[PDB]
Amino acid sequence: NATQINEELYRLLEDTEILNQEITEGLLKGFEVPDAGVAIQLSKRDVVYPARILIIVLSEMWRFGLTKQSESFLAQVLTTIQKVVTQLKGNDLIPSGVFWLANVRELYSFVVFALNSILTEETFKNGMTDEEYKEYVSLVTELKDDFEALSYNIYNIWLKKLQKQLQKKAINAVVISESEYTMDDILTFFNSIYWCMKSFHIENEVFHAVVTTLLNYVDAICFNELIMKRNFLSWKRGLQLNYNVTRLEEWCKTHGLTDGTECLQHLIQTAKLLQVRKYTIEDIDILRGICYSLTPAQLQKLISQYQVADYESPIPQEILRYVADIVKKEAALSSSSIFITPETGPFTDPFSLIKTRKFDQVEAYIPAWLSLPSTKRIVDLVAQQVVQ
Amino acid sequence: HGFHLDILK
Repeated sequence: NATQINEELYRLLEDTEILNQEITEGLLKGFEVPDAGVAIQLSKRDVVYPARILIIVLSEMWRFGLTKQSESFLAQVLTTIQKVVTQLKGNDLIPSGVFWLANVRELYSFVVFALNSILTEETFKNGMTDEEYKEYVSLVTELKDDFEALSYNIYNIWLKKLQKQLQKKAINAVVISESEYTMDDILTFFNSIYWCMKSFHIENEVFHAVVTTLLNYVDAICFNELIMKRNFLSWKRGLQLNYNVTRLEEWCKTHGLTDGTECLQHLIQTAKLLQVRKYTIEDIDILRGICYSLTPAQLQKLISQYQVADYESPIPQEILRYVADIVKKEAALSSSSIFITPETGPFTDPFSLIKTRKFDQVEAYIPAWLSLPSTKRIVDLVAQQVVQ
Repeated sequence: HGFHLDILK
């Protein structure tokens, strides 16, 4: 029976015209991201299930020496996976994006395991031609580079898209909102990201990396809106701003993030400036110390646009002259903008800074709701063969 | 000859 079993596998694998059609349409594009909440609990088997499938298929293609097929098979997988991430828009941006980051990482872990195996284990080098060995080692290595170049790509594509969703909500909910977007919408945006990376068994270093990136962006785009705002920067406004940023701080605190304050300093020190005393020269000196992230050209621009209330007394010309006096000295040392250039990419892939998932044997599994005739037949065949 | 890995349970 083992003869007939192996024979059926070959015919299924050799025809990468049917298989490429099933994978791309049914598995990669026909992907169904499970509910991204810890209402229901997801095991790893339900998160990286397409990756586990693509591994089994690729493993058999490598076992029957179908190098010609496995090459064209994966060369479409990469193109299709990246095609999906780029086409991601709307309410699926966060859960689907994370979903593929987990799979690409799962796929990348296997190729690392394969390449590490073929170079360390001699049974491979001893059991094949010097030509064949130099072909596989070059085949798997090229594949590994393509996979880390895929994770790096789909991360930036996804992260640049996250920043686009924020900017629509971030500015209006931080600069304008006062306790049409609110801080509740912003914190909901982060709650979504948090729950996704927890439900999909994502390493918490990636979660730290994503939030850190987004926080510095919100810090930048909101500050650049404030420093151009005129007849707007009042004491009451500065107090309202501090509360909004406080809610962001308290969210980071309660969600395993300790560097959130460091990412929001430009907003924090802006709020502090709009509240602290600015009457005498003595006050400005203390102000320069508190606002250590700001520059004299920024302090001058922020102070001069301060909204003095009906009752409040304006800032003396003696102070303004003293501030501009400091700006004079600062500019001479550099022998020059007031805005903060937001980090819009390219970004370093956080997954590339964590050890690859130590690959262990995979359970032959495929969801019942999926409709992949040839692909399922393969997995079922290897299951019987393993027992034999 | 091929390239055989042991990856299933």
